[PDB]
Amino acid sequence: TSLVSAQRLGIVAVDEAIPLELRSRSTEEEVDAVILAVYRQVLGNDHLMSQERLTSAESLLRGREISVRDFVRAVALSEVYRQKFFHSNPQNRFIELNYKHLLGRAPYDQSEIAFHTDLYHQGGYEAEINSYIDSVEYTENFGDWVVPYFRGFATQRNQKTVGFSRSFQVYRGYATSDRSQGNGSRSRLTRELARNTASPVYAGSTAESLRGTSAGSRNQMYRLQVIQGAAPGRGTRVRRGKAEYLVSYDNLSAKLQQINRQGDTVTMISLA
Amino acid sequence: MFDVFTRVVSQADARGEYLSGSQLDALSATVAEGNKRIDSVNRITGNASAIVSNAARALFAEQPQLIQPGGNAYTSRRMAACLRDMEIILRYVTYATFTGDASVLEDRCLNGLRETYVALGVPGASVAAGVQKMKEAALDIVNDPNGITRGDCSAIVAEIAGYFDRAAAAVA
Amino acid sequence: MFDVFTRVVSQADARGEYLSGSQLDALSATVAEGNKRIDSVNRITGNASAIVSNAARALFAEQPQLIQPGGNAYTSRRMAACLRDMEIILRYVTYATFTGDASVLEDRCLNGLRETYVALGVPGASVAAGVQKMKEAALDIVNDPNGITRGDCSAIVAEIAGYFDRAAAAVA
Amino acid sequence: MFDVFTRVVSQADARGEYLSGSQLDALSATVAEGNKRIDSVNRITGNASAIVSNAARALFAEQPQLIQPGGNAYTSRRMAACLRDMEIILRYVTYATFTGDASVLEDRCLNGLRETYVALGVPGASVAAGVQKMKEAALDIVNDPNGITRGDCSAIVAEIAGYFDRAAAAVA
Amino acid sequence: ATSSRQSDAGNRLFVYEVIGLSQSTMTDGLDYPIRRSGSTFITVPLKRMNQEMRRITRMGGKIVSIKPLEGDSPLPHTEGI
Amino acid sequence: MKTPLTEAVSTADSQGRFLSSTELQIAFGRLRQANAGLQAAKALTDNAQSLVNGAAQAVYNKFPYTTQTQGNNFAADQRGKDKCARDIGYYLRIVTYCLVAGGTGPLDEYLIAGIDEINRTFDLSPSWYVEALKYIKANHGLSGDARDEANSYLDYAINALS
Amino acid sequence: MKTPLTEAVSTADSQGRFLSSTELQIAFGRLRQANAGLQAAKALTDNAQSLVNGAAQAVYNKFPYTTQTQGNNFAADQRGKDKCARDIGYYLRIVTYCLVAGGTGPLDEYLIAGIDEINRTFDLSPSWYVEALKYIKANHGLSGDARDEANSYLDYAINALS
Amino acid sequence: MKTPLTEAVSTADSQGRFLSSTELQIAFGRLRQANAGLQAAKALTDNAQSLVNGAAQAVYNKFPYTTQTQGNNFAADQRGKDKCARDIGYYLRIVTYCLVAGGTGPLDEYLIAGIDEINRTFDLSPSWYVEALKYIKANHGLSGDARDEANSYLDYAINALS
Amino acid sequence: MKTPLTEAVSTADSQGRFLSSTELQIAFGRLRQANAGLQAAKALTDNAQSLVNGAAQAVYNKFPYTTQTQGNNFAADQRGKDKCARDIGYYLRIVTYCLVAGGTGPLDEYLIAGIDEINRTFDLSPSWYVEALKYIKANHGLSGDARDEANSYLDYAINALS
Ligand SMILES: *[C@H](C)[C@H]1/C(=C/c2[nH]c(/C=C3N=C(/C=C4\NC(=O)C(CC)=C4C)C(C)=C\3CCC(=O)O)c(CCC(=O)O)c2C)NC(=O)[C@@H]1C
Ligand SMILES: *[C@H](C)[C@H]1/C(=C/c2[nH]c(/C=C3N=C(/C=C4\NC(=O)C(CC)=C4C)C(C)=C\3CCC(=O)O)c(CCC(=O)O)c2C)NC(=O)[C@@H]1C
Ligand SMILES: *[C@H](C)[C@H]1/C(=C/c2[nH]c(/C=C3N=C(/C=C4\NC(=O)C(CC)=C4C)C(C)=C\3CCC(=O)O)c(CCC(=O)O)c2C)NC(=O)[C@@H]1C
Ligand SMILES: *[C@H](C)[C@H]1/C(=C/c2[nH]c(/C=C3N=C(/C=C4\NC(=O)C(CC)=C4C)C(C)=C\3CCC(=O)O)c(CCC(=O)O)c2C)NC(=O)[C@@H]1C
Ligand SMILES: *[C@H](C)[C@H]1/C(=C/c2[nH]c(/C=C3N=C(/C=C4\NC(=O)C(CC)=C4C)C(C)=C\3CCC(=O)O)c(CCC(=O)O)c2C)NC(=O)[C@@H]1C
Ligand SMILES: CCC1=C(C)/C(=C/C2=NC(=C\c3[nH]c(/C=C4\NC(=O)[C@H](C)[C@H]4CC)c(C)c3CCC(=O)O)/C(CCC(=O)O)=C2C)NC1=O
Ligand SMILES: CCC1=C(C)/C(=C/C2=NC(=C\c3[nH]c(/C=C4\NC(=O)[C@H](C)[C@H]4CC)c(C)c3CCC(=O)O)/C(CCC(=O)O)=C2C)NC1=O
Ligand SMILES: CCC1=C(C)/C(=C/C2=NC(=C\c3[nH]c(/C=C4\NC(=O)[C@H](C)[C@H]4CC)c(C)c3CCC(=O)O)/C(CCC(=O)O)=C2C)NC1=O
Ligand SMILES: CCC1=C(C)/C(=C/C2=NC(=C\c3[nH]c(/C=C4\NC(=O)[C@H](C)[C@H]4CC)c(C)c3CCC(=O)O)/C(CCC(=O)O)=C2C)NC1=O
Ligand SMILES: CCC1=C(C)/C(=C/C2=NC(=C\c3[nH]c(/C=C4\NC(=O)[C@H](C)[C@H]4CC)c(C)c3CCC(=O)O)/C(CCC(=O)O)=C2C)NC1=O
Repeated sequence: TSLVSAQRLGIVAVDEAIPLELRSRSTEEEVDAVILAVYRQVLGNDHLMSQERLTSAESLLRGREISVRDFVRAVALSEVYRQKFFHSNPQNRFIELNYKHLLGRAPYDQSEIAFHTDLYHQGGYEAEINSYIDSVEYTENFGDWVVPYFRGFATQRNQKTVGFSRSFQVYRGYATSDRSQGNGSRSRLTRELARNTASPVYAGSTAESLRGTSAGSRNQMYRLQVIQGAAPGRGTRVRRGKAEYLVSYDNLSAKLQQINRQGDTVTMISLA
Repeated sequence: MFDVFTRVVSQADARGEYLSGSQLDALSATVAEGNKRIDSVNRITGNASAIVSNAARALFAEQPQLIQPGGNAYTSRRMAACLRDMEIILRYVTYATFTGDASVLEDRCLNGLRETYVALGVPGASVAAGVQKMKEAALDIVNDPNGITRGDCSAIVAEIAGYFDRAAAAVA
Repeated sequence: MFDVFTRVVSQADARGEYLSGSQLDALSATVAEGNKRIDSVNRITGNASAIVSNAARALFAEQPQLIQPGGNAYTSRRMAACLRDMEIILRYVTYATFTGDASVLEDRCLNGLRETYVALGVPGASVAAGVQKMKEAALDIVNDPNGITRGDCSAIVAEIAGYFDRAAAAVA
Repeated sequence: MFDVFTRVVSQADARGEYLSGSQLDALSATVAEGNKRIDSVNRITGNASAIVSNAARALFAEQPQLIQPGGNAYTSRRMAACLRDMEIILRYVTYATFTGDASVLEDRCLNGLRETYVALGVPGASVAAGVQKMKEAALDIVNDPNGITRGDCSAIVAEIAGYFDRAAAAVA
Repeated sequence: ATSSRQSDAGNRLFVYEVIGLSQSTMTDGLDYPIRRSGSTFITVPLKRMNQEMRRITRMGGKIVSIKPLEGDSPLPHTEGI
Repeated sequence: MKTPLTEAVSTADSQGRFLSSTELQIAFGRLRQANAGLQAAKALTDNAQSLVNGAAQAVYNKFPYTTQTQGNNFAADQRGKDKCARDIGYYLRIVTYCLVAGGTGPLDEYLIAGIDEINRTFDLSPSWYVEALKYIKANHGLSGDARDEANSYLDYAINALS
Repeated sequence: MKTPLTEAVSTADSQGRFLSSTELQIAFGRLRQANAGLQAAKALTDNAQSLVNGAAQAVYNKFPYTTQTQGNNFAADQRGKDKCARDIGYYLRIVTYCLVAGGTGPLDEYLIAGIDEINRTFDLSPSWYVEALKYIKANHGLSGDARDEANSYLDYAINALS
Repeated sequence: MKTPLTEAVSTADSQGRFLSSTELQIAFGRLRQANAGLQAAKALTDNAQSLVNGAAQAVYNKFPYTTQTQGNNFAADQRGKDKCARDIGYYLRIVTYCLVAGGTGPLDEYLIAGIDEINRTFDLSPSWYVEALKYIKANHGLSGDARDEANSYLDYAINALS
Repeated sequence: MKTPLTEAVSTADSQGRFLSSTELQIAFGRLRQANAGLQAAKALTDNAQSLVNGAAQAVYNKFPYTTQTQGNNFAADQRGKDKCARDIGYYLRIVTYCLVAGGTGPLDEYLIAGIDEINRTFDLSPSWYVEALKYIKANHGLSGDARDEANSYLDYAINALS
């Protein structure tokens, strides 16, 4: 995207990112840069120690025996990827992680998730990982020699418009990763991917709201995406099923009590 | 995604019985309207670039703040993306006209377009105005009786207009 | 992921203290019951398809609303999804029995499964009823006295029932 | 790939009969050799870094033209790759010792290593000499008299020496 | 799309030699420039052979020779050195 | 769910271009097939109960062990017979949906995908459904374009099961 | 290239499946459009030299600066007019090729893909070719089924250049 | 070819590290179970012909329709009975291979992978092979650690076919 | 953390399949090793303070320059000796955790991964910790399977540091 949009959305560095291509007869610096870019993007900007750095497939690239795609496949098929993204994660989260790392994309629809879940159940993790690298989208986007990169913030030929809004729910920032505490993360897309809708983006400076004199003692606002239903008491007429609440710190516990007493479910709470 | 046949197939399979005779007669009427539908798709496809260029010219004529330095349509990248957005919206309107169902238009183009345009800074009212201008351009080239055999075409024109206000209501 | 040993290791390392004698003795008792644990894992693995098919037959016998067109388990694709969900839940219950800790079953299978079933429209109550009847069948085949040496097995049966109960409770 | 069991399994399936009595007796003989095999694997794994370092040191002592400014093992990068290659050869010989069949050693490490070394300009004779030095260190640490219960362990030592001999023959 | 996968024998490696990789409406989809069209050597396992053949075929590449390796390692490729 | 209009729009979106005369030709073929498809779906709708009962009876005639041997997967009792009649009604109903739609997309989304673990899990032999679909071949009474369009969907489910 | 038969086979290969009745409907639409496309291509072949000369004259009338201003990209000399007639001959021949094929495949393979580098590198204004294709739209002489197929390709290259 | 030694080496190769004591314990379990696997394979080799003939007779008893109904997939003739005996011999031989190996790797590489295409293309009901494996599970006569290993491969092929 | 049970579950989960006899043998070897490993961890827990103090003293004997030469990374003052005793206590505690878990997973996920950056950044020589682990190999006082499993963990951290 352009400068004014990406400055608000915090995706400036993704837009000024050049796809690294390992040309033939490349210098050791170029092979090292390709290996580092693969470890940053395929392993999701994790702090990768040298004890799990996969020296064999690194030498196979240095050797030019495998292509960049092979290296990406080798990295995604390794136990570093299994420990970081597969074993402690649920299937929805793991499929989203595969899309973000291997294809540089958010998933578009629920039948893609169903296809990848069915392929996992029919052929194992290795088969599932291969699905992404040996896809038409990977070959077209990166092919054999280009390091994969995030393409969800740009206009793609076969892409869904909801993919751009879901890319912010998948890509949290430049100085972020896909590791959580205990290495078990829940998916942020299961509410919308199953229902074929979108959420507001609210990424970085987009999430902010005007405070004024309404912010309370702490000059900060809290942003609540809540799915609202009809109250059993029917005291107040509910006008929309999905509702936005901007509430202060001094009323945040009270507002959570209000939403919980109304039976409404909280889907998102952020700063504003 | 669905078309006019697979949509009725979808809720017939959801309620789990065969299609009624009224549904088959309605689909036969859709098949009868199909030649007019293909004519409408052909003419909007044939004048798509003229529609996009004229609608962009008019939209940035009565909204001069968008092309103005600092505006959303200012800079070659943002203007190229805006003309591309108009072309894609027209493309998915032709897709939904072709299928007879707005499943492709809602599911792959209009889903998340309001949230995308809020995130980017794209004014949805201006895009809705451009989509409206594309609606009168497409309905004037569809309802042009020159170079085509005459007939009643109010149903396909109403369907194209419904897809166009569907596109206009999904950005603002 | 964690098993019965590495959960103890992680809990000790968070405090940074060596293992006590009684906690090592509890691990030794776990090692002594490990043979019975492997036997129960082997029995549920060898009767996995029978357990899944019989519990599916019972579940769709008592709940015809999943059978009728429009039901979540209607359509070969969705019924295959229900069957793989049953084999998946049985597989992760056997993994949790094998490890001695429910870390793989909670983190890998049941994490976000309730909101997934809510968002897809999967009735989690019916899946929980299927999990309960898989529990009843699997505890029948584990507690079968034929073809095995005699012994008290109430601890590993209670552990398997706990994994099945936390599988049914994390779904509905 | 194959181990001591699945190689006989694959040969018996390719000939299409059951395993004979002599094949099961030889497999039982390797089962009796298994504890010796696990001890050999454990010792080689426990002293692998010392084996690689001492063999590389003696290799560069005997052939100083390798680490000379302009030699193949000159420049941290290439020397580090040479130490890495020593680790890969020793690791796959340890794998072949563990399985009881060398199929992992050729099919994952030795197939095409000679053509790779003559493509890179790597002198395969020096690599074979380093593999010989690793072999000598490995059979001195496996056949160490003290620190383990005594036994006639000549068969596993001869099999390890055969693995190192085919590792040296596949680079020279 | 194969029964070879989830098998040790499906890790048998081969080398495809393909020629004639050029831009075409089938190649118009690609987002990256292709730099060589003379003789491209790709190492492919047995399980992945169906995918590779279709991919090479879809782009219009012509397969000239497929060399077996009798190994899981891509070491006898020796083309990029 | 594939259909001439739907995959025409899907592939035109795959190259990301407007609907050229290729897709218009696809829609013209859909229009010339669709009247015969709707007539075939109507005829199968009126004859559906007799066709399903006759197909179930033909399966019971060629496979009498289904009506004799005890088992959950067999039609020896009334429960298995209602399950078999419901299955044949499903096969005929998604065949009529394919005649309405103009492609094998309803078979793909509703019937073909996952039917192999359906048959493996519940011990159902696919040859029973093959014989039922061949009865629907032999006794639907259509002629002309409606017969050949219906027989495409029948034989597609035949080739998936066998 | 973009042709209903080749796109149908490419789609069925993309799902890796046999040709269902959907592809048969695609070929039915190709067959019913193909005779009209062939007679349209025959009429354009028979009127090709007159149409090319008239389109060149229409461009020289609407854009007279290409006739008097000196330059390699202009038609000031006989060489520039020969290149302009050759360009319009290529345009008309590819339009006949698209009429024969039944899709914009010849336009994509031969003309549409890469024409932007032609117009930028050799300083050719695309509006000249757009007005030439408007002349071909105005005076090809076809009627009904034939002209709507030919105007699809003429508008396809007009919308690509603009 | 999954096997404790082969998965130990494949996994440690996937991390690319030397064989820690985890792999040594994998080998210790393999070596303690390997003896019982070897006499289980020896006993099944000794009883192979009787087990294959009894399993074929048990399949023909539970499924008599294979013996009177004609067809390629059925065992009405001597060719079908020879094919069924060869199939059951293949199943028992690969179970002995799994007993020798110590895992379901021989079953995975030789029998389990692609068996759905066998049972679908050649119209072979997998319940026949399931009941053959149940006869081998009921009349092999092993005990102790040998029977627990041998039944585990028999139910695994049963679980794969059902 | 890697462990025979966790790696068995991880391999079966990545294969998407139930626990066959291979993983059961892996657990059998874990059960064979586990009592000796737990008793070895108990003995090292009982002798931990003597082993840590003796290892710090042995490092001060073989590397005396850490005791006289001033610096943040050395043990010249009481703070450096306390940090060295803390480091050796960490090494022995993670060794006891490896003996409890029955694999090098506590060493990998607690100590081995990233230790080169700690040694390079804080200017700690890995030879000091190697000599401390050699002292622990010298005087842990275990016998049989207890000393074999412990010295594997001791050498695993030795090979990772050297
Ligand atoms: C050190 C003074 C404190 C500390 C740090 C600590 N950080 C992490 C993990 C991560 N840190 C980052 C940050 C970045 N990654 C980047 O690429 C960039 C440049 C844009 C930044 C700023 C990230 C992404 C991670 C997670 C991924 C990874 O580990 O690589 C940890 C690890 C936490 C864990 O449990 O795994 C730690 C410990 N911790 C402290 O106590 C100090 C106050
Ligand atoms: C002048 C040399 C000749 C000329 C020019 C002319 N230009 C336009 C229209 C547009 N020009 C631009 C260019 C830019 N917009 C940008 O944001 C930037 C970067 C800062 C550039 C370079 C754009 C976007 C338009 C269209 C949108 C708009 O109207 O602003 C026109 C009008 C075209 C129309 O159809 O309305 C004209 C006439 N015309 C000449 O004859 C000169 C020789
Ligand atoms: C009839 C030809 C023979 C027969 C049939 C029989 N079928 C079942 C059970 C099931 N059949 C299906 C099939 C479908 N479900 C679908 O949603 C669709 C697409 C719309 C199809 C084709 C399914 C899912 C089941 C199982 C779930 C259920 O019970 O509904 C049975 C019962 C098996 C059991 O164990 O309970 C039977 C008996 N049996 C015969 O003998 C005939 C020759
Ligand atoms: C059967 C008892 C019930 C039932 C099930 C049902 N489930 C789904 C869909 C999904 N189930 C999962 C769960 C998992 N897949 C995995 O791989 C793992 C870990 C290995 C888990 C925990 C997922 C992720 C999905 C979505 C992906 C997919 O669709 O396959 C459905 C499909 C619903 C739909 O049509 O979208 C169904 C029907 N349904 C019932 O009615 C029974 C109570
Ligand atoms: C000097 C400050 C201290 C010292 C040094 C010492 N170094 C080595 C051995 C090696 N040094 C290198 C370094 C390089 N090799 C390169 O190609 C390059 C880039 C051009 C560098 C920087 C290497 C590779 C070795 C080992 C191979 C070899 O012997 O050449 C030793 C010998 C170690 C041994 O075990 O044989 C020594 C002693 N030692 C000191 O005490 C000084 C304080
Ligand atoms: C599958 C397991 C595997 C193997 C077996 C392997 C071997 C291997 N060794 C290589 C290089 C190398 N190997 C050496 C080794 C040496 N030079 C000497 O003089 C000594 C005789 C010897 C060490 C004793 C050197 C110097 C290079 C670098 C060649 C160069 O870059 O010029 C390369 C080229 C890529 C790289 O530089 O890392 C490969 C692929 N890589 C793998 O992944
Ligand atoms: C599913 C099909 C599809 C749609 C619908 C789509 C929309 C879309 N429009 C975008 C941008 C944009 N769209 C516009 C459009 C306009 N600005 C204006 O002032 C006008 C009112 C208007 C034109 C009429 C602009 C200016 C941008 C760029 C914003 C920026 O980078 O700063 C972007 C951001 C990524 C990019 O720049 O490519 C997307 C994804 N993309 C798609 O793939
Ligand atoms: C591949 C390119 C191609 C196309 C697109 C095409 C369309 C097409 N449109 C038709 C009819 C028609 N088209 C229209 C359309 C209209 N009538 C009007 O006065 C309105 C201005 C307008 C609505 C936009 C009508 C009314 C008919 C006759 C009714 C019908 O056939 O459905 C016919 C029937 C044959 C004929 O009478 O001309 C065809 C074949 N044929 C081709 O070969
Ligand atoms: C690789 C396949 C394989 C397996 C799975 C296996 C399991 C196995 N289970 C055992 C014991 C046992 N298994 C049980 C289990 C039970 N007792 C009961 O009455 C309950 C019905 C049931 C709980 C499900 C008991 C009580 C023991 C003896 C106590 C013990 O050894 O832990 C033993 C000890 C040897 C013996 O006495 O038989 C083994 C080896 N051995 C193998 O080779
Ligand atoms: C998990 C780590 C671990 C390992 C690796 C292990 C190995 C191991 N090696 C053994 C025996 C043995 N190991 C050897 C080996 C040798 N004898 C020699 O003099 C040669 C120098 C050398 C060949 C390298 C012999 C001869 C035996 C006794 C015979 C046998 O048990 O097979 C035994 C039997 C118990 C004993 O007597 O010590 C075990 C358990 N136990 C463990 O807990």
